[PDB]
Parts: sequence; structure tokens; C-alpha cells
Amino acid sequence: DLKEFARSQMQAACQYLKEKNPKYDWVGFYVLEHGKLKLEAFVGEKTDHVEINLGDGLCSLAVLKNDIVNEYDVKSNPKYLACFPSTQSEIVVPVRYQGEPIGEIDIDSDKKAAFSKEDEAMLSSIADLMAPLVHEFFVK
Amino acid sequence: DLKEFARSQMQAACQYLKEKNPKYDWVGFYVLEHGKLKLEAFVGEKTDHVEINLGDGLCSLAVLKNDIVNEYDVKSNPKYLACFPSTQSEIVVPVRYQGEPIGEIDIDSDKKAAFSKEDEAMLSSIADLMAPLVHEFFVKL
Repeated sequence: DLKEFARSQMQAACQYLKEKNPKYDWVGFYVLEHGKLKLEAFVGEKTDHVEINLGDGLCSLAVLKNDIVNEYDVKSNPKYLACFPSTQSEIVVPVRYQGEPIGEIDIDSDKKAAFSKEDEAMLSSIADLMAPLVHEFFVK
Repeated sequence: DLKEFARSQMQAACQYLKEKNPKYDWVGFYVLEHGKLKLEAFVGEKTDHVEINLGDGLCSLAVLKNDIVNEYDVKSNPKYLACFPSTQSEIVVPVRYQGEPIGEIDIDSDKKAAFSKEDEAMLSSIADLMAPLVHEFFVKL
């Protein structure tokens, strides 16, 4: 389907990201489907939470507040949802289609304070470029 | 870097396309850069025409009239531009960013009448999906 092509691109994006940035230990795309965030492409270890309940995790923070979450110390954050026993920094970037958030790029790192404003910038731009592709999995 | 990533995506698209559809003998992305069509990603034989003077070829036809071109018999089309000695069908699908054409997907096939309305349908969807990415290589005048 178109979905498969989109998935194809989303996987490739995850790959390119994981490769060019070694601090990225996990790179995944979550999409809003029926009010829940479901994983639809990723590169790294298999996640404990392939589907996320809205509210749980920094994954939910980013789309509910429609803004970047760049947590440099996940342990000191009550809304952190551990998908990996080793990550210390998590960055979540909303992917927007026609203004409205439809999903997100989720990236975990074992390094503390992994993500700089440059990461934030690039990821936001990538989120925008990837938006139509992400949208193929969107459901309200 | 964004361009590098963008090329990554475009190349990947060419690949998936080339794989899923065996009749696609060549798959490429030309982007308008300073009023010219420049090749920025492809899968297949290397083409002698990495840059196209606007006017030449079905490549130019598609962006100038801003519509899909699906030529099932290239030899009967005076606007055809041969980049490969064996191609019989060429389909050119415009890549539109905010309505305005910024580049195109170009696909050659050695098979005659290679491309169907399904091909036309899907490719258009994809050109749209790819439009922001392609746009990273767009340059105006």
C-alpha cells in the first residue's frame, strides 16, 4: 500500500538518523491512530511499549502540548515512561500535518544530556519534511 | 545535511519504486534548480542527461504544463528525449510544492505501454508525499 512506501521512508529516516548520530541509541516514529500513539517504524532494540496510552510518557507530552520535549535527565521527570533500562536522555519532536500534531519522532539515548539545540533544530526540520509520509498512518 | 538527508530519502524512494515494480527500468528525481531540471537521485543505468534544458524532453513537458505525462509509445512523441536506447514508455509525474511545480519523478520502461492509471494514481500520491523533501533541492530565479 502507500503505507508500505511511507513505512519504507520512515524506516530509512530512522536509519539515516541512527547512523549519522551515534548518540542516538533508539530512533522511532510514533503515529496518532485512534487517539493512541502506535509505533510504525524504528531503528534499535525492540521497545517495551510498541503502543502507548495517551498520557503516559514524554511521548504523550510532546503531542498533547504540541511542543518539543528535550529531557536531559529522564530520571528527574515524573512523566518519563521507561522503554529501556539504560536511557538517560529522551527527545520527542512533534510531527505536524496542516498545523495539527499527528505523530512524533521519539529518540532515546543512554547518554545524559545527549541532545543539544542543534539536535532539536534538525529533528524539527526532519519532522516537517517527513510529515506527509507520517500522515499516511494517521487516524482520528 | 538537510539536503544530504533529503537525498537519502529520495534515493530510497527510487529504490523501493524500482523494486516493487519490475517494469520500472529507470526511476529518477529531477528538481528545478535555477530554471533547469537537474538529476538529484535515481536508480538504474546512468543517464547522459543529468541536466535538462527546459524545453527538451517529456521531462520538460511535465513541469511546463504542470500535469502527468504518460507516453506509452515514445517514438510517436516529438517531445520525447532519448536517454536510453531501449525505453518504450516514459512517465513523468510532477512534484508540486504549495501548488507550484518544483521537480518531477521520471520513470522509463523498456516495455511499451508500461504505465497504467494505477501507476499514474500511485505515483502522483507519492510525488505529493515527497514534495517537501524534494523541495530541499529547489531553487528559483
